[PDB]
Amino acid sequence: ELVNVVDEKLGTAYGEKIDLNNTNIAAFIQYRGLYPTLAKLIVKNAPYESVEDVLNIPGLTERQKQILRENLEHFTVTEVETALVEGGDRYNNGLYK
Amino acid sequence: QAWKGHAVFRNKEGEELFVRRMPAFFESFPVILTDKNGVVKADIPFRRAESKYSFEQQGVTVSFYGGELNGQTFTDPPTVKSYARKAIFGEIFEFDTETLNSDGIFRTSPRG
Amino acid sequence: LSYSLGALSMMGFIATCFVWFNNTVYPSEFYGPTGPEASQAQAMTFLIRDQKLGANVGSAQGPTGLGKYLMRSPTGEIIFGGETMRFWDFRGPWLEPLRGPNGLDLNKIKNDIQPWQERRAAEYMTHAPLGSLNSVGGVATEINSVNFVSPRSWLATSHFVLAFFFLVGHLWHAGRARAAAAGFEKGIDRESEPVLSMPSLD
Amino acid sequence: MEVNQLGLIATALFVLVPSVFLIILYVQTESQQK
Amino acid sequence: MEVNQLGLIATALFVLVPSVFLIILYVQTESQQK
Amino acid sequence: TLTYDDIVGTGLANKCPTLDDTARGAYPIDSSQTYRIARLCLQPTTFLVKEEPKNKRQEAEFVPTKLVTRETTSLDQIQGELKVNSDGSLTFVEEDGIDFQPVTVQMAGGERIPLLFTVKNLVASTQPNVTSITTSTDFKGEFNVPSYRTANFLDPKGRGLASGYDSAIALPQAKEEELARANVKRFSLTKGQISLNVAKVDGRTGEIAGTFESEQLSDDDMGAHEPHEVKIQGVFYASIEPA
Amino acid sequence: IFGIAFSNKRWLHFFMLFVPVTGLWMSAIGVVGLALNLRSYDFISQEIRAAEDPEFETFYTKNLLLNEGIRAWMAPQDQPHENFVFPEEVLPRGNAL
Amino acid sequence: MEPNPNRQPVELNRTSLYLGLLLILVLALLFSSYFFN
Amino acid sequence: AELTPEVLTVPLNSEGKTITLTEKQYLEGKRLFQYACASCHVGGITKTNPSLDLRTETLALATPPRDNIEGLVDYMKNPTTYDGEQEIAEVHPSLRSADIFPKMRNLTEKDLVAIAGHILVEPKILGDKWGGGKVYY
Amino acid sequence: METITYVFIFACIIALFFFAIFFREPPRIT
Amino acid sequence: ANLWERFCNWVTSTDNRLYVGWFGVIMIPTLLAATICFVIAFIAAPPVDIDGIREPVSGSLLYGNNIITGAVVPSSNAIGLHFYPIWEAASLDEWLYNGGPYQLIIFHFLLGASCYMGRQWELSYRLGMRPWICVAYSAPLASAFAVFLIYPIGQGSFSDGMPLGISGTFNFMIVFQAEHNILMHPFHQLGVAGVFGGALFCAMHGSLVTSSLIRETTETESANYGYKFGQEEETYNIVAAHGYFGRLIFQYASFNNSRSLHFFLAAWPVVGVWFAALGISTMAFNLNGFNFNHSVIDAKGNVINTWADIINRANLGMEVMHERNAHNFPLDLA
Amino acid sequence: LIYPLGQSSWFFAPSFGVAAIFRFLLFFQGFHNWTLNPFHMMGVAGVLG
Ligand code: CLA
Ligand code: CLA
Ligand code: CLA
Ligand code: CLA
Ligand code: CLA
Ligand SMILES: CC(C)=CCC/C(C)=C/CC/C(C)=C/CC/C(C)=C/CC/C(C)=C/CC/C(C)=C/CC/C(C)=C/CC/C(C)=C/CC/C(C)=C/CC1=CC(=O)C(C)=C(C)C1=O
Ligand SMILES: CC(C)=CCC/C(C)=C/CC/C(C)=C/CC/C(C)=C/CC/C(C)=C/CC/C(C)=C/CC/C(C)=C/CC/C(C)=C/CC/C(C)=C/CC1=CC(=O)C(C)=C(C)C1=O
Ligand SMILES: CCCCCCCCCCCCCCCC(=O)OC[C@H](CO[C@@H]1O[C@H](CS(=O)(=O)O)[C@@H](O)[C@H](O)[C@H]1O)OC(=O)CCCCCCCCCCCCCCC
Ligand SMILES: CCCCCCCCCCCCCCCC(=O)OC[C@H](COP(=O)(O)OC[C@@H](O)CO)OC(=O)CCCCCCCCCCCCCCC
Ligand code: OEX
Ligand SMILES: [Ca+2]
Ligand SMILES: [Ca+2]
Ligand SMILES: [Cl-]
Ligand SMILES: [Cl-]
Ligand SMILES: [Cl-]
Repeated sequence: ELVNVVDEKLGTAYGEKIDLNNTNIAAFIQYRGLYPTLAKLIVKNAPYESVEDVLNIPGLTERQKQILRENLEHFTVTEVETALVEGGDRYNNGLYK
Repeated sequence: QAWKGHAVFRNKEGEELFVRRMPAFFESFPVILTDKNGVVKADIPFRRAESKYSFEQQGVTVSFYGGELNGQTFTDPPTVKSYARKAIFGEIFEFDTETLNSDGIFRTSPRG
Repeated sequence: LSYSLGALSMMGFIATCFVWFNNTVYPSEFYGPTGPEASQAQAMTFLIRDQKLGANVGSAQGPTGLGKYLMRSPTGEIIFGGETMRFWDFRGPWLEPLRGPNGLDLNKIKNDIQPWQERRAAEYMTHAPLGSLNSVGGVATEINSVNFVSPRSWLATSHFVLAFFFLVGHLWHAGRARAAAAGFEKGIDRESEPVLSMPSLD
Repeated sequence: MEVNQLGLIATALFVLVPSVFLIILYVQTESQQK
Repeated sequence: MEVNQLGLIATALFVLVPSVFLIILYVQTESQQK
Repeated sequence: TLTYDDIVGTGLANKCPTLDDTARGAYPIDSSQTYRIARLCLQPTTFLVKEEPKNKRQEAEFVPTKLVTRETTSLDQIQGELKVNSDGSLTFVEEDGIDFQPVTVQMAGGERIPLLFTVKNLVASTQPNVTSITTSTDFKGEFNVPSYRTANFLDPKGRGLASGYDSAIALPQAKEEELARANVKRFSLTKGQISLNVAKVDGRTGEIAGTFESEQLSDDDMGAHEPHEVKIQGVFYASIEPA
Repeated sequence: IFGIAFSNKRWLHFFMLFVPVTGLWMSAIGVVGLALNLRSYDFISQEIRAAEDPEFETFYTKNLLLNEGIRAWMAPQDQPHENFVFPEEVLPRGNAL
Repeated sequence: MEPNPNRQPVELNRTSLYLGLLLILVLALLFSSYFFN
Repeated sequence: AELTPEVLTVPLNSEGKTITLTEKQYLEGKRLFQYACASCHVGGITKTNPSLDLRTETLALATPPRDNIEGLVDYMKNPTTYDGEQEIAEVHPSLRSADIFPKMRNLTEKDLVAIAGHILVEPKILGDKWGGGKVYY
Repeated sequence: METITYVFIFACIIALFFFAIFFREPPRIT
Repeated sequence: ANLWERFCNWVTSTDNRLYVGWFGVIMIPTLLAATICFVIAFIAAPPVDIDGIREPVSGSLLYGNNIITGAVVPSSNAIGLHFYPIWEAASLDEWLYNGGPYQLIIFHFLLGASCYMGRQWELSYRLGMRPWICVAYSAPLASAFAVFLIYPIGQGSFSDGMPLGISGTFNFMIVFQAEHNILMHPFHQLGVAGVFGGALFCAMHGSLVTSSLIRETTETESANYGYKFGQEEETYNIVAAHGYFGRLIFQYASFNNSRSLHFFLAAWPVVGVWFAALGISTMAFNLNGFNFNHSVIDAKGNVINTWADIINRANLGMEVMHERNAHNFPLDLA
Repeated sequence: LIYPLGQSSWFFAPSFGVAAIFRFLLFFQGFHNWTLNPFHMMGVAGVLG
């Protein structure tokens, strides 16, 4: 029984929040302070077993940690989807305006 | 062969949604569902990366009243989508496509 | 006159190609980027953007299977990807520092791109020689806002039109010069119609 | 390919019927007295 | 019925080709000077 | 020393560097030192495709093919960590580079076989106790083979995985079931295997060259058909460095 | 030059009437069909093949993609009485553009 | 060109047309069942 | 509909203060935006980075906030990334980089205010078209 | 069968060109 | 006469059923090569990777096309403007994959058709004619150059040349509209005036000459038998024709001079089509149709759409959908 | 006349205007695939011919 994995993912938290394991990097522009500095660090250090693990990225400033804490409610994690992370698609998913 | 019954679409909040019907001009037409006031509530997206109205996100269901499917409700996105695709054509019917090796493409009537 | 019209026509078409492709005797500083240049500059711009965001631009596979940012030419040189694959023969001062023996060098791309290169690529990408007859800059579906048609477009189009009509003038005058020299430019002599003394074709 | 199975006869008669009409007329013109 | 899908054009051409040959010959005989 | 202008349009840009016949030395590995491959290059010379078994179910053979996509096949500028393991084996962990090429080869009779020729995420290891890299060293390992097309790719009827229609819109009232395999795009991810056979070593420069053989699946057209098994053979070059 | 030539001036001039006049009359017949949406829109054999075979592509299938773009992108402003609202996510687009 | 003296007119009278058409039609009527099979 | 004083009334700062631009300032703002910015920012998008637009809601969530005259005027002197983390004058037109972006050389403080006012007023007129791209053309 | 049909019609047209050129009724001045 | 002298006499002979001539010495082999390759490719060529993205497009009859869908497909975008003769490919199989037949065909064709034009001058000279029929033919010829050579040059690839096929032609037109708004370009508008007007004047001239044919026949025969090839007397009454048309409109809007009339008949379509050709050849360098997108604005600044803006929406549909897997970056710059 | 009479209303007839007529051409392409129609193709041959 054949499934479109992207459509299916839209019915998970991936369709509701920024998925630190899958979402394209431009999504971090949605919230104050995340783009591009933290966005880059998050994508680079993915995947994460839980949202809070984002706080464990090396080199972070205290300011950066606090911004991350204030924005955990906007994050989720789901299993890595090959279709969303191949092709360097997390950095450029072929969508502009 | 038979009317499947009238499809009623609902989102997770239980609001009735209405599939936008295909006008005659269009060989193909998107699948867009609105509330009773014409506000968009669900669709079948083309690009998925910034989708906000997918049937998966909105928990769209379909229940049938009358016809062969009377009393039945479907909640699985593939099936709900399938019926939404047919609802753009209006009322939904079961067809025998085997007897004539029908190809699935609309033809005009003797009126046309 | 006809010989000179032929010559000027040839020169006109050459000048058209000169201003369209050449960025040495037509410096892009003065004339704007060439069509090839601006397309390459776009690929460069987004390579820089996405690499800053953490993309590994060498290993990034595009939707077709070809590299999204970088791929090979038919002889193997590393070149920008997407539609600009056609423009891989482009050469320009802002791009060349990234070029190695085998084409675009990934280590240079990763480490050596200078802010002046980013600026130049962004400038050229956004001054591509596309625009309307009323000088609305950009693609044909772009909204009114930017008053721009590249000097390269003005100079190429004008000189193509001129070269073309000069080829026509060449044919007109060469054919007339022949006929006048032979003595039949005013029409066929009714009492000496050449075809009437020729055998039938069948 | 799943073509219309009447396309072959349709095309063949479309060519042959008028072509034959013309050949009949041509040949009987030629055979008239010079 | 599962008939041979070339039977129709085979029968049509079988009839039409030689019939047309004869019609051509007949009509150009009639048009000859008497 | 050759420049871009010397090389451009010759075909040389798709070739890996070679080492001359005198390069039969040994490159010492200090197990206290960390190492990298600064440049790994793979130049395929032959693509072989396993014929689909007629139904005899004997051994289907790998047969020759004709390359149709020109001199665009080599993997190069690849870099990664070269770990020294506790048993003295070396493990290459591919990090980055031009580590894939779409390639189309053509079978006798015309069938075209596209593949993503790749060493993406290569993890390759030598035999234990490699105190020096010599002409007896070999690397064996596996890599990832992602879908030949990525998720945005649209078929000729506009259907795709992350974009596109989800149905055959030109057949508005066809029964969907028979078309599910074409309508529902799937993204493949499989494993490949590669052997690197060192034939030449420059002890002084850290450069090695040899032959490789890799095995991987070809394109499956986003799940529309079965992939073929491909065997790729060619030459390689690598520069080892302390790092 | 060309292999054939006019030899009859009356025929030549009649033909000059016949050709453009017949052309225009033919185009009119097609438009009468279009009044009823009775189009030459598709080749059915093409569609059956392309639906089953995602590697089969012709200039015919390419032009239909263009048509689908035209329809979706122009209809809301071109047909205002329909009150079309097509969310960004439903609009047919290729990569990037 | 100088004309070819070997040319002859060709004829098919009405009776022969009728006989010929009969032959062809009856043959078709006979063979058609086998063509359709 | 008219270009009223209310349409022309935009936030001066983050502290609730507004400024009412004159019709002439609005015209100057359009002109100067076209002159210095539209090559990349036509219609409120950004050609060299479409992820970031000039929509008011987007500017509000920028760091420091850019949805007011002061924020925008400061951006034009000392542009930053969206999180305020790096200064990008070397790759983005600004007064600080007027040496490498020569069109910025003749821009006065008054000019910057006019450009800032254009960026804030235009979406009040154009709605989704501003920063919308081709979808809304 | 379709391909055969298309090529057959094309081939007839090419043959027609040959006859229309080399076996035309010759134009004659009266 | 020596052999060379004899050969020259035959080549330039006014007595050959088809004129050869020196232009013909180049035209004959080049047109034959183009024709033969085209026919074989149209029937039997395998799919071609037109857009260089390893997405082969089937053009040939045997590979699932009919007369309407079939084409010889343009060479690969990976090739661009590179010269790709058979001998540059490692094999015929590679040559075919990359669209080599397209280049072989269009280059031989353009050479051959240019020689066809020269040959028209050449024969006119041998027959003691005035020389400018070839100048009329320069209009369609220039148009062929525009779509097969100049447009590819401007855009940097023969993959953007017009395909050799009916549906491929329509593809070229639709994409051209998206990228240049050709309909809104005055040179294409002059082209339309050229061909609509050409057809109008063709029908007009046909009808007026036919209307004034001098009675030379009976009702049981074609009036065409009323004219004999080579007769000295004109076959219609131009005075009656002018008498008619001058009253249809008004006296001075009608031609009473046949030379002037026939010159007008030549000039109108030829000049219009020259502008059509120049439209394509200048949009080749992206000087595009008029752009009135959002030209009309109300007192507040609301956009008030015009028909230009509706055109724009159609163009956007074409733009976003064309070559749906070929673009990675936001702007289509060639 | 006939075209809009077969459609929903006069709205879909061509509007009398240069750009409006161009819109009508592009509408016929996107909605009717009118280039594919052999009656239009014969029209083209008669006009160009
Ligand atoms: C090589 C010739 C050439 C080129 C490339 C340019 C280029 C340019 N000019 Mg210059 N100019 C020229 C000759 C040229 N000009 C001539 C001859 C004059 C005297 C009238 C001028 C006086 C002039 C002024 C006053 C201005 C320009 C400006 C400009 C710019 C904008 C042009 C525009 O908007 O066009 C609009 C397009 C047209 C008017 C359409 C022209 C179409 C013609 C009529 C078709 C020709 C066809 C053919 C030759 C006729 C043959 C007929 C056939 C039957 C035989 C552009 C950079 C403007 C600018 O920006 O300056 C800074 C400006 O203000 N030009
Ligand atoms: C409306 C008519 C028109 C106009 C306005 C132009 C205008 C132009 N053309 Mg075009 N041209 C035309 C018609 C026209 N052309 C026609 C009908 C043809 C034949 C088809 C051409 C063929 C043509 C070609 C081939 C070229 C141009 C080019 C140009 C540009 C430069 C002209 C130049 O410098 O000449 C050259 C000047 C002369 C021949 C006069 C003598 C100049 C002397 C030698 C200069 C000495 C300078 C030196 C540094 C002195 C220093 C002293 C030292 C001791 C200190 C200019 C925009 C050029 C270009 O930009 O194309 C894109 C170019 O290459 N034209
Ligand atoms: C090769 C390019 C090409 C060519 C040669 C044609 C040719 C044609 N097209 Mg096609 N078209 C094309 C490409 C082309 N098309 C493409 C790519 C598309 C996209 C699908 C279309 C879409 C299209 C549409 C939608 C239509 C055509 C139509 C036509 C026909 C128009 C006939 C005509 O003159 O009407 C012009 C009008 C008339 C002849 C009516 C009478 C006009 C009177 C006499 C005018 C009197 C004027 C008066 C004196 C006052 C003037 C005042 C002044 C101020 C203006 C003709 C067969 C039309 C057709 O098929 O109609 C049946 C049509 O509706 N085309
Ligand atoms: C009139 C005869 C004729 C001509 C002009 C051409 C021309 C062409 N052929 Mg074709 N061909 C022909 C007959 C011809 N062919 C025949 C009979 C066959 C069957 C065997 C072929 C089979 C064939 C194949 C298989 C291919 C071609 C290809 C080509 C192209 C490149 C040729 C080349 O590289 O030569 C190089 C030669 C020169 C540069 C000549 C230089 C020597 C002279 C003496 C100097 C002066 C010439 C100079 C340029 C100026 C011209 C003079 C002018 C001013 C009057 C070109 C379009 C290739 C192709 O189409 O690529 C896409 C290709 O693959 N041809
Ligand atoms: C479309 C191209 C074209 C055509 C059809 C003509 C046609 C004509 N020319 Mg012109 N000519 C042209 C372009 C052209 N010319 C150009 C660009 C120039 C400038 C160099 C000239 C210079 C010129 C001179 C000096 C003379 C003519 C003359 C003539 C006339 C007499 C025949 C002759 O001698 O031809 C000569 C033909 C040419 C010079 C070029 C023809 C080009 C076509 C495309 C054929 C190419 C064939 C080539 C061998 C193929 C290359 C293959 C390649 C792969 C190697 C005739 C009207 C003569 C005349 O009587 O004038 C009053 C004459 O003396 N022409
Ligand atoms: C391998 C395979 C299968 C290859 C094939 C692939 C392929 C794509 C094939 C193309 C298929 C194809 C032909 C498609 C087109 C089909 C199509 C649209 C057909 C239109 C059919 C039709 C009935 C249309 C109706 C309108 C109509 C009647 C059009 C007719 C147009 C027409 C024939 C115009 C004339 C053209 C022409 C070249 C005339 C030359 C006349 C001539 C000799 C003039 C010279 C001349 C002038 C003088 O002034 C004088 C004084 C003299 C003396 C003189 O001589
Ligand atoms: C109820 C009431 C009030 C009733 C009152 C009615 C009444 C009695 C009115 C009288 C008062 C009155 C006159 C009022 C006028 C009102 C008025 C102004 C109405 C406007 C009508 C109107 C829209 C007119 C538009 C003008 C018009 C028809 C323009 C088109 C004509 C035009 C531009 C022609 C030029 C084109 C041109 C160059 C043609 C030549 C090319 C051509 C045809 C070549 C063929 C050719 C030509 C030959 O030449 C000959 C020889 C031969 C061989 C030949 O091949
Ligand atoms: C306010 C603007 C400022 C001004 C700027 C100037 C701009 C340049 C204008 C161009 C000048 C044109 C000169 C024309 C001369 C000429 O043709 O003479 C040749 C003959 C002479 O007329 C014939 O003249 C004969 C006498 S004689 O030959 O002149 O001696 C006579 O016998 C005969 O009856 C008579 O018909 O003209 C004609 O045959 C009739 C006129 C035909 C129209 C010619 C134009 C070409 C077609 C239009 C182009 C198409 C455009 C539309 C695109 C589809
Ligand atoms: C360099 C050498 C180039 C040779 C190329 C071959 C050219 C072929 C020319 C056409 C020959 C067939 C003519 C038959 C018909 C024929 O024999 O015509 C001969 C006829 C002679 O006219 P007359 O004035 O002599 O006859 C009048 C009296 O007989 C009245 O009945 O010419 C015309 O009618 C001209 C108008 C028709 C022009 C038709 C041109 C069509 C072009 C071909 C389009 C089809 C393309 C299909 C592609 C698949
Ligand atoms: O290839 Mn054919 O079309 Ca001239 O634009 Mn860019 O490239 Mn592609 O897109 Mn749009
Ligand atoms: Ca079936
Ligand atoms: Ca070894
Ligand atoms: Cl691109
Ligand atoms: Cl957004
Ligand atoms: Cl396309």
